[PDB]
Amino acid sequence: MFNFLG
Amino acid sequence: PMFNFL
Amino acid sequence: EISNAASQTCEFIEVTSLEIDECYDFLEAYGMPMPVGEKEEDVLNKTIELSSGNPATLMMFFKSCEPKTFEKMAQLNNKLESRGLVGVECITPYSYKSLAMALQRCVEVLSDEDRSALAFAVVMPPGVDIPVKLWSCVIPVLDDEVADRLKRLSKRGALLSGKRMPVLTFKIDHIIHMFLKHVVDAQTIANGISILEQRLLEIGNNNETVIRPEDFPKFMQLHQKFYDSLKNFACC
Amino acid sequence: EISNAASQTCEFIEVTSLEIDECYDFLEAYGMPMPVGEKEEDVLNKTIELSSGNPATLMMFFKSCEPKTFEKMAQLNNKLESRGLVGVECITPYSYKSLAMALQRCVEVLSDEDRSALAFAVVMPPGVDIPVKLWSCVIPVDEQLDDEVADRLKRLSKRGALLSGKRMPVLTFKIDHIIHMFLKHVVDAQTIANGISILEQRLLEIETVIRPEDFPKFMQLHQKFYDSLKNFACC
Repeated sequence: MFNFLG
Repeated sequence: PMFNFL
Repeated sequence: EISNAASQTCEFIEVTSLEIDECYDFLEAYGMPMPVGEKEEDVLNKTIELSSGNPATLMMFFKSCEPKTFEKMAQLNNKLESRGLVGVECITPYSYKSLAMALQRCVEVLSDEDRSALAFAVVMPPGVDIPVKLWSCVIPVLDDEVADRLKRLSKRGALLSGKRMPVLTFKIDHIIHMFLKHVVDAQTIANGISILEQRLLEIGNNNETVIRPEDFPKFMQLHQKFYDSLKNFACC
Repeated sequence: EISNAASQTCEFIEVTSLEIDECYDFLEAYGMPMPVGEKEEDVLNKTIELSSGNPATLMMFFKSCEPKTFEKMAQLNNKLESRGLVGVECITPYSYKSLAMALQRCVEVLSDEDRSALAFAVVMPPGVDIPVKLWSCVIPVDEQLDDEVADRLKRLSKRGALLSGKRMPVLTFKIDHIIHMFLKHVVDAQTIANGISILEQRLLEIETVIRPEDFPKFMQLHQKFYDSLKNFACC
């Protein structure tokens, strides 16, 4: 969903 | 998870 | 293809899908009322088209048609489109609750790559004859190899449908479609749809009883109607 | 919003994005050759649009412009769309190799739902002013009045300055380009294509000019910036 939150 | 069981 | 195991007087007899008249006969046979209005003979051509000539699913249809009316029969005609084969799975003389449980296995035996090709033929049009290159867009790997896979695919459970001339084209039926609908990865539907709009436009930048011409592959938009529904399915 | 915590003399000074002219000044400031050909002032307005007025990524940009030529500068301008900020990530006076490490933090602190709204504002057109309903289509929510979208898009501009609110002519927000290409190589490759299709559904129902309500049904005006995402999510 979020590649390691960014 | 392409398809099902299988 | 198991006959290739035998080096011999192998002789073959193919059980085709029940033709439309034979379908009428099967209904007539167990007491099912035959049409009058146009959108009732159409309702039944809907059933026969949907259950692409299939004994077992026809039986599941009757067994699940409770009051016997064409009306509740059309109820089922909806249920089949918005719930796949699982809408009419029933207790039947068949060892199987539904034809999908069978095709499951039919899908398991398959070469891994053919399993892929099959898994992708969802994002096609059902009951439509389409060229090899027009398939080369969704199918993995001169892309004649697609034909080799699609041949193996019809040979091994009669899942497709080959038609040599006017042009080497294949085709996917409806039971064999709603199998794949509620069965392939919900993502992979939308992925095949997009991967198609992609190679279609790729072909775009190079510049009834009738096959689709090479001047007009660029717009699969012809089947936009059903394509819009498939799109309504995956991405929700 | 941390300022709502304090009941006191509170005064504010907002550090806006570097205006198009100050960037010129900044370029001149660290030895940058000023354009001549038309497609050179264009190369640099491309950079200023891309790095949507941002000191830090601009500095990383110079530091990464090696030969100094406008040529290798357009090289970077390429490098930025098809490799993201990682095409220009560098040792810079910034504590950070690239702006993605910063927005990282900016995105973790975010309300879970805001993390979602943000996660979806990818599937937009960048550097374009667009209506709330045009947003209500892609943005999540747990009926018929979608202002909740606006409330979220506001928190979203207030909290790391990720969006951009603009009250009139019509209540519209906007996503910049750096703040977009952050999300490009960072959100789930799927969630992009899902936002594009989930958009193509509502997409039909029945220049310095905003897109009119007679014409929302065809976002195809922004086909360019959509063909680039469809090409993207299929790789």
